[PDB]
Amino acid sequence: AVVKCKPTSPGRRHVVKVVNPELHKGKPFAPLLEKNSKSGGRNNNGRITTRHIGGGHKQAYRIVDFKRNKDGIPAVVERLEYDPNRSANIALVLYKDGERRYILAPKGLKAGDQIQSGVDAAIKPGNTLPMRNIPVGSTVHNVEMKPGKGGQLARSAGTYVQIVARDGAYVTLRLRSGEMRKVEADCRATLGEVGNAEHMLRVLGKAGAARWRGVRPTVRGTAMNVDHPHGGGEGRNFGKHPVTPWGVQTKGKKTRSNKRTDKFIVRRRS
RNA sequence: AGGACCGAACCGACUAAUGUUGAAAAAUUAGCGGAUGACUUGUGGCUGGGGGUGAAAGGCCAAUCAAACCGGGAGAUAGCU
RNA sequence: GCUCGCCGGAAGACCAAGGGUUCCUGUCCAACGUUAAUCGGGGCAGGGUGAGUCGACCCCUAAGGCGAGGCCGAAAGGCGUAGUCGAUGGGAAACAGGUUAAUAUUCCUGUACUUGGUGUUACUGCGAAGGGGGGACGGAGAAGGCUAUGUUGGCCGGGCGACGGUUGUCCCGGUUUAAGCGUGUAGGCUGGUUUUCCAGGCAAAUCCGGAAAAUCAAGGCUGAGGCGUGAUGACGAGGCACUACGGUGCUGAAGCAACAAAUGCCCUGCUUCCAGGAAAAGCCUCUAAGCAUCAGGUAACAUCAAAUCGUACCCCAAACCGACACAGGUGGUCAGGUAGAGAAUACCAAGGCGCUUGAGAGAACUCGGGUGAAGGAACUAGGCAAAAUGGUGCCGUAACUUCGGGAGAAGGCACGCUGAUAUGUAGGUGAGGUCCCUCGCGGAUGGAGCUGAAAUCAGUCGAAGAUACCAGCUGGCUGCAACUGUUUAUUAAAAACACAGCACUGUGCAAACACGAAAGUGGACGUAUACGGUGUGACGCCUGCCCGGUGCCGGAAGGUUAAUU
RNA sequence: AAUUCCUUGUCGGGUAAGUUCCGACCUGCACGAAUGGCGUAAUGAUGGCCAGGCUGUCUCCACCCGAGACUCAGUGAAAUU
RNA sequence: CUUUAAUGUUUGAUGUUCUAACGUUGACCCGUAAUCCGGGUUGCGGACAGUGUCUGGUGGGUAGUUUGACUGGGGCGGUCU
Repeated sequence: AVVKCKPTSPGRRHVVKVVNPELHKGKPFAPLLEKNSKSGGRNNNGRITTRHIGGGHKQAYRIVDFKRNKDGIPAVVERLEYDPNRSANIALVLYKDGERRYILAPKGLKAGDQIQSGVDAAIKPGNTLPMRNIPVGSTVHNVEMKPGKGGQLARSAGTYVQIVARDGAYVTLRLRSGEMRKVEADCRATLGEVGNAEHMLRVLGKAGAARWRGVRPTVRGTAMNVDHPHGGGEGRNFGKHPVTPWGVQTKGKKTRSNKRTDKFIVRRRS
């Protein structure tokens, strides 16, 4: 649920939290944990490639199963867990054979609900089936772009795509971006929407809340001297076209220079 | 509970006086600010010069920065002293 | 040597880093020491650093580095796999006492302990570069139970006072004792046991995980401290003999209890929160390939081994970094007494210093301070500076407000000492004894003794009772920015920079973008409720007109238009 | 007005006297709505202004305690020329 | 030799389809106790993509340079035969 704190201090007036008691108040499954060392926006050379990344709270990586290739085996949801590596929560599931795994938490899933993957699975939220069997006009998430590699689309808090058409070995989809894409009609997708919808209603409330996530402060560029096109000037001049560093527009200019796929796109967006 | 309050350590450096061939190539004294946090700190590590890093001042990069230092081209050129 | 003064959360003590003989002894005073110098971190010579348990080395690994082949690249070379290095992390074991001019948890004494090798005996399913477990981990907060430690009493020993009094409810001192072993408590977690079954744990598995039944609820694990042992010992205030007053042998009394009590231990705990909290090995198990009157495994005993390097000394400083014996800078550990909320502050203990030029005089003027008649900001760019306020408790507290605040608003009263209430109360602590008992480090009862506020009443001294150090000036109008924060190390801390929040825009993932001749890496082990860029900058009421120009996003009828032909 | 040249704009408030400050007027030299506009509690070593209190800031300095200055002994610089 | 059709070949454009180059930062296998790499199998793409040479456009993102003289100081202005 959404809760607004009280203004007992400057830094707590506009802060808003997303309270969810269903989350497990304990440690996660260690066998499914992995080190995740922070980078700082730097690469193998040691140079900052992506700015505004630094510090933050330590984090462990939860091995999530985006493929769902354990077909023909029911699995029950044990508990919902908080995942820092992503916006959405995860669910610890237990298969009949004794195997445990992490998955994305659908909209209205709970602990004790049963799910299954494959072609003969039931059409219910949480189940995973190839889109060749998913009815048209339905809603799915964690979509695969190439069969066998794992879900890549609709993985965020409250995201979902909609199957709108199916002609042959391909199926057309409208993504949360509004793009009308089509993929092969053999990619696995999971029914339902990822449930953390109220995640967007959050309000950090203070600067330190952005630093906990690893986001470093962002300096504009208008007051930036030899270091940026907008540069400087006596006062607040800014008498040039908006432009990135390295000299690119950033206020309308499109930068998609792929030309390789150019077949799966139909209604790019807007 | 709190980028909450007062206030030592700790990190800072707003004012004043001294000092200005100083005790000190930026400090001392009396006060001052923050002090559970975007805190502070130890050890080690990465980022290299038209490049790095930069809560951005053209700031910092070994008392040196509107392009570091050493060496070399090099006895640069100097219609000027 | 007798006094004086200073530090005493250090100006004391123990270390790392760093330095590298500055340590000790003797000797010398040319130079060095901001003076002299018999002295010295100076010169010369000699002497000094003793480890199975401390540390390094070693085993393991993080960031990261190198990187067989390999991918890439004009050469140089770059990235990176397998792997190998890499602590600031993890991983076996020693305490006390004594001793040297200089070393010791290293030597001596006493008591112990760990990991291994070999051998003997006995019982035996052993085996990994694999699987599983464990190792293994955050912040804040809350108490409770303990100890270090301290205070008092008691006991022991000594003492009866340079000046009035001081054989007593007087004074001084001491009252210490370890790891280990044995008990396994306060308290913490956990439901256990047996059999069957299984798409899982890369193959297997008795192990892990999972499923299904039965049978019991007490089973285990962890765990400070305490007690006992260690210890008929040691140390011991002090004496007896030598005593070159430099010390050595021997002897050596009491060696108890209560109260208070940590930031330390129980605690890697418990509760709670979101920002969701390393890895690997050692260790405990599981089997596979394979080996079985073998080999190996387990227990006991005996025996052997545990090498190598470091250890001196300074280490908030005269020995490190600062050109100096430089008001500087430098990380960790120990943390006494009185008052106190306190590691503040004042005065002291232990302990260590008086800061390497002195003497004398007592002008101007400067520096650092104290006081001040009457006035009280008239000073001045400006109340700069200085003065002033300053505490606990009670009462009381405005506009405005985002209802949290404003607010310690402002403002007013009371504070000492003695006695009594109460020969020291409320409270805390908790003995003996008694009762019970699964007979224990138990529970109940018991209230001794110890400790001990705050308040009231009366009385009393002083000019002054928050008497010292310590310790908010306050209020009113208003500009800028919301706020906490950040910045020109070394003249600018701000109205600038960040900021949460808003918006535009790009990006469908081999994403955009960025670093890179490239490979590739980051973005991200993320996937549009995401990422990047730009501008604005909490919140509230809002954000109007203009697309001619520039730019961006689209489109087409035609025109013009490169190489090429 | 952090924007106003003319300018110490004009009126009023506060003061014995106010180029500053506060509040209104609009004639906006040359505000203006995310290079955001108008307000805004709270905060500020922020800017400006007025009070109470307090004082050697001053009227107007005087005295005193200490370190230098001065003298004696010892050691023994510098800029400049 | 003036003329035009169904053909054959010729080459030109467009479109569809295919697979064999090429791609695969898809899946499985081996080297191999290796998310690299390579090989093999398969699938999806597929003569597109991407690369090389040439070429037009864009291009302060980054460089190399220029930006006159006289002048009752210089600049503005004016002037230069």
